[PDB]
Amino acid sequence: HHLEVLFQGPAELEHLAQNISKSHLETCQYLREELQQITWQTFLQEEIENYQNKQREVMWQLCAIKITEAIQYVVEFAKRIDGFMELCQNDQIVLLKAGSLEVVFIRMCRAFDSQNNTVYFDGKYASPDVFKSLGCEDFISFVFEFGKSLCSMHLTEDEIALFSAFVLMSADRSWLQEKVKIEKLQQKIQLALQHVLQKNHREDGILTKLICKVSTLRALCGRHTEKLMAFKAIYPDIVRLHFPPLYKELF
Ligand SMILES: CC(C)CCC[C@@H](C)[C@H]1CC[C@H]2[C@@H]3CC=C4C[C@@H](O)CC[C@]4(C)[C@H]3CC[C@]12C
Repeated sequence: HHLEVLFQGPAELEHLAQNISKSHLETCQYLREELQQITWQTFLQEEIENYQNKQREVMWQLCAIKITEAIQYVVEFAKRIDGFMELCQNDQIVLLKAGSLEVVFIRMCRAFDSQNNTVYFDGKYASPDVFKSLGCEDFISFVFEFGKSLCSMHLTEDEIALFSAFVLMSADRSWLQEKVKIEKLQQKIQLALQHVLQKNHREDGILTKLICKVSTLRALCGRHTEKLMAFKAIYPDIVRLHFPPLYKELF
């Protein structure tokens, strides 16, 4: 009893860390190790040429399909975050609309080869050149730069899990009803994230460097929306008839 009391604090942090870490583990398609083992499998020059030969709307539709697949996993992750299912549906939707793609871009660092500037896409590791047909060179550059930036931190799976849960449970999203409840949940997550970070590298104070990225994510995801809207303006029927419904619902 007395021992249990002496441990209650750190125990709680560890319990929350382990819970989120498990949820992350169980909602990623591949193990970190599996992705790392195949970074050499880049697209062949002919394959790259084939993607570049695709028409803008074709490449867009493909990217939307693949993003949506990743988002599905993120939705499963969200469902497992304690507190998330207790929120009103309105807030669950607001949080997912804003944060699902943020988590996708965080998860990207696991499937990103920083040394070679490539990302796991459609079966193999893709350089920026693979995405030329989108007509979004600056955005693609931004994505890969973010990949490199986040990779530079050498985040563990648990760190990614907790950081993902942190940006998802953001109390400052527009239009939230239960801001105070969400804020309290995020605070608890931040403490567990800090707990997990200084367990590996008390060499620095990277928590702030991590939270610094929070702003970049928002900008990156903001750009994605802006571009999707411009694309939709030009190809309304492609979006209506050929884009994944979940993607349309979210964005
Ligand atoms: C204008 C928009 C649609 C262009 C988006 C193009 C690129 C950046 C998108 C298309 C498909 C996306 C990938 C789809 C699936 C995954 C698997 C997930 O476990 C980590 C992120 C990762 C690897 C995504 C990273 C970003 C990605 C490669």
